[PDB]
Amino acid sequence: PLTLEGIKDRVLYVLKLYDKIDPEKLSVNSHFMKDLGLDSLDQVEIIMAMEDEFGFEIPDIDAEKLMCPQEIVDYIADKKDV
Amino acid sequence: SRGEYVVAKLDDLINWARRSSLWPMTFGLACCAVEMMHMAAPRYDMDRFGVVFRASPRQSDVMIVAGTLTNKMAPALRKVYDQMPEPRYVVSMGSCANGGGYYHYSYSVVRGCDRIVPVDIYVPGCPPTAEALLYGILQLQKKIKREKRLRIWYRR
Amino acid sequence: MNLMITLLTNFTLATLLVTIAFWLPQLNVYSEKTSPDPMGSARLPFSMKFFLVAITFLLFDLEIALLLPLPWASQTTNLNTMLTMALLLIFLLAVSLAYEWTQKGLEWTE
Amino acid sequence: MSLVYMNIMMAFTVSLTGLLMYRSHLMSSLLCLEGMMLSLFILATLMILNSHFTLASMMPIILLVFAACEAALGLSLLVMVSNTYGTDYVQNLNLLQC
Amino acid sequence: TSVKPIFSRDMNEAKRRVRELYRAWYREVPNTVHLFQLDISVKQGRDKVREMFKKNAHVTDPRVVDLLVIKGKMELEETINVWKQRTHVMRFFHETEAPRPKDFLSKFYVGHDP
Ligand SMILES: C=C(C)[C@H]1Cc2c(ccc3c2O[C@@H]2COc4cc(OC)c(OC)cc4[C@@H]2C3=O)O1
Ligand code: SF4
Repeated sequence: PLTLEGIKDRVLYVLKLYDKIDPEKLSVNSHFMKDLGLDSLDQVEIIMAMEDEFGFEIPDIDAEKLMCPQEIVDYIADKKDV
Repeated sequence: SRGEYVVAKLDDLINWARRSSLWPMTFGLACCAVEMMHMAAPRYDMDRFGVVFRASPRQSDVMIVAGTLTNKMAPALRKVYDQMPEPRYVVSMGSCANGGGYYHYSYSVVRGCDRIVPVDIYVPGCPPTAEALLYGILQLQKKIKREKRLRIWYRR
Repeated sequence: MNLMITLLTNFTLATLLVTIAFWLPQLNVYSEKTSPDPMGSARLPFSMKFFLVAITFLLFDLEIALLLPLPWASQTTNLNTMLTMALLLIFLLAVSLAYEWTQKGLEWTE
Repeated sequence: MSLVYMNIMMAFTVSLTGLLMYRSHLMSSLLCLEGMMLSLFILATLMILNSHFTLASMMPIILLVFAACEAALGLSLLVMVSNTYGTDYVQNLNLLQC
Repeated sequence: TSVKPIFSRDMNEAKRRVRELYRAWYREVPNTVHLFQLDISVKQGRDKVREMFKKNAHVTDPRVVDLLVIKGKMELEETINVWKQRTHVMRFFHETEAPRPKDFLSKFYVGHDP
């Protein structure tokens, strides 16, 4: 929450705690639907795990457009300072 | 022998105390509760048999299922029955509590409260009269009169 | 001494009947049951008004504690002073009740 | 001197050390304060009766009345604290550190 | 074919309302396991919520999924408010119901239902 690299590593740590994802194919630009092969509800509970760890609410309209960890860390960085 | 005569007289004593101090809960459900009120009314008068209505089910001795049991209230009935200390008794009053009654084929009716609670006396009617409900209570008193608890405790 | 014997006997009879009530029907084994309320699980909210009527009881009980030696104080040789202070203490209990009245303290448990 | 006075003073100092060492609760602090008052009541009564000093027989009633009003004041302060924080825990009462 | 909508103009706003209902159920599962003191876990309850949401995953009508959202919110409010008992929550977990014969041969063995 202080530095951008810690926020990116914490995004990846929330994702690697999420046991459905294969951690081998996980990257920063990995796509949930076609690379990770995840359902939509899997992405929704990923967003709620991001709120469980990062502690700020995300509306539904700008959580549907977050299809990679890079978009998630860009949305976190846009709602914070870094 | 001596010990068997002792446990026989103690069985008669405790069964006398249990049959002559029945405390039912004031738990009505439907039309049968009106005739159960008439069995509390001055003519038939449960109170002269040692039979008083109590509001909390903790100080109650017999659960009179007087009325139709629905699906929405069957866990409430089972929880009320589970709040009773033992020995507790169940009297099923009327046709809907007995087997489902006039609403037997309904989507929302439990087809007899004996699917839920262990019924000891099945009092039949629609509603059974206050004289008939008091007959069922007297038959429950005869049933408690012939329980053999300490005889079986001695002979087990 | 006789008071202590009577207290001990009454306390002994109470504890004896409680022992009979918690161990003679607990000779039963009956059945291993589980047993799995208006408020369900939430915390009991504090009532300011029940606490205020308890404090009003405590303060009037202290005023009673001042009033209790009056049947002995009627025997005094300073009777004008005693009647003055007795009427003044009952008057102060009445003025405490009047201030509890007019400032809405006796409301919804009046 | 008299042996029972040692016990009443030691009960006063035990209730003191209970008050002078908080654990968690503020009600326990009020109970230690009123245990101090209780020991003071007993000790005053034993002195005033052993002296046959008649006029001070009204003094323990005055001690009891004034310190019960003091206890009611403290209970009201506790009630306002527990209305603010939900509990009467003393670790909630540290906003005046800064 | 021009009908009157319920809340959603098209399927995108419909999927938005479905997604917010799923967020509410996902947040509500651990509180439901605690305050009903269930013998299930949180992951198992969330898998049942996922199973009940994926049971209706094929509807492409806005009005039908709006009514599914409305009924899911009724289930939700009856779960948040303590109105259901333990039984009304455990009816989603058909535990006393024995697992039925699945293939052809076992249903042939046990009876006449296809
Ligand atoms: C307490 C005594 C002496 C009488 C009155 C009484 C009973 C037994 C049961 C009940 C009861 O009265 C209460 C209040 O009135 C009705 C009226 C009802 O219907 C008109 C009704 O239907 C289920 C239920 C009830 C209560 C009920 O369960 O015995
Ligand atoms: S058995 Fe009949 S008369 Fe009796 S409560 Fe049921 S519906 Fe009413």
